Amino acid sequence: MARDYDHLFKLLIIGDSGVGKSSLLLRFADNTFSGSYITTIGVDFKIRTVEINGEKVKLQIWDTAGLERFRTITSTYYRGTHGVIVVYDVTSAESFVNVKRWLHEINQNCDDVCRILVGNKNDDPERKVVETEDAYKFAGQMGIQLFETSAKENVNVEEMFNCITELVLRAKKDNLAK
Amino acid sequence: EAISIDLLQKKGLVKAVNIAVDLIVAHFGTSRDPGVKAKLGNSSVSPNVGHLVLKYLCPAVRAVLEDGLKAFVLDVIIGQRKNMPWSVVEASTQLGPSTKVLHGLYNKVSQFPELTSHTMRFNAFILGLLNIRSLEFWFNHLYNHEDIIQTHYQPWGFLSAAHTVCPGLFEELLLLLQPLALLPFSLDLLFQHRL
Ligand SMILES: Nc1nc2c(ncn2[C@@H]2O[C@H](COP(=O)(O)OP(=O)(O)OP(=O)(O)O)[C@@H](O)[C@H]2O)c(=O)[nH]1
Ligand SMILES: [Mg+2]
Repeated sequence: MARDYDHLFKLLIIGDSGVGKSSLLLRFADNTFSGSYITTIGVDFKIRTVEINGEKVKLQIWDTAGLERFRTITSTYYRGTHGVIVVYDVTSAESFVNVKRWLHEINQNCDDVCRILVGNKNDDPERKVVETEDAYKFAGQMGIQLFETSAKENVNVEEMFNCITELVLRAKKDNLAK
Repeated sequence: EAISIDLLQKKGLVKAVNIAVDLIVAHFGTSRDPGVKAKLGNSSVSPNVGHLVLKYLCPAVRAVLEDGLKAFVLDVIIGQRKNMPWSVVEASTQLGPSTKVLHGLYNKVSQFPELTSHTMRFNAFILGLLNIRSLEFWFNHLYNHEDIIQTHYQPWGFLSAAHTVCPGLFEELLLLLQPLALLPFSLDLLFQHRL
């Protein structure tokens, strides 16, 4: 409806290099996908506005470097962040086992933040090594929701960003009451 | 003890900054080539990034600095002074730990004989802040200097009322400014002069 946003949130995407962090954002924001791999240097970002239950919500989405030598100062990633998207690759056992260190990094840097866990590259059943039921059970233990996605074929990407946007919106309404 | 505030009027100030940040971000395009991004961020290669900053961001930022700005302040040393956004810049860029660069920038824009106006100095200062990824840093530094704010602003001015009545809206403003620090700016401080 072209009005001024009702809410502004900052979302942060973190997780291992190669896991598809940029690809998730690029598909959500520009509806594009490329087989090309350009490693993210420091931070990139995208600004999009979504409609959620009649409310206009502006999202400032930060896409971080997976490679430690291209990571800029962690404090700067995290300042002012409302929601963190933690991404692993369902095809990489190693990307999954590092999820706990990313969760710990969130705790190191944030007091009160919404989180969501994303298993990307769910495109190739033959090479899937992180089974839904194990990831789901782990998500449950950490009190976060799980989304398995494919940036490649655009499956569950919108749903995922919608979820974390809803979480962040509900945390905001809840803090106002208290 | 009640301060009268129209939240929509204050929102208006932030909205203009929002619009400017959006235009500037749109200008940097969707290329993933850093070399292209640096070119788009260079005001000699892309005059347009200079135009966007000059015609959108600088006036939106100046309007924030002007909201409830006292016409005059009475200086302890100098006596009475016309009070302008540039006065607030002088106040909030004094040398100390963690602010050497910020002070250096004030000094270098102050010394340009090409500038000839306090509004032009203010604009060059903003161009400068973008180069050193510090526009948000400076705003936050300004906000946290309660002495500078009591000196230069009326209670209903945004930068003042931020502390009391609408701290969230000022948080929005800072958030809006954050991604400018991620953009490869290379702006001629004398861009306005060269037009
Ligand atoms: N099959 C498949 N490949 C994907 C998917 N998403 C990303 N890729 C590919 O995986 C590679 C890495 O993708 P990126 O989005 O750059 O991964 P990243 O997490 O941003 O990497 P860093 O910036 O280094 O941390 C690219 O070649 C992508 O095309 C997916 O959903 N399915
Ligand atoms: Mg990336």
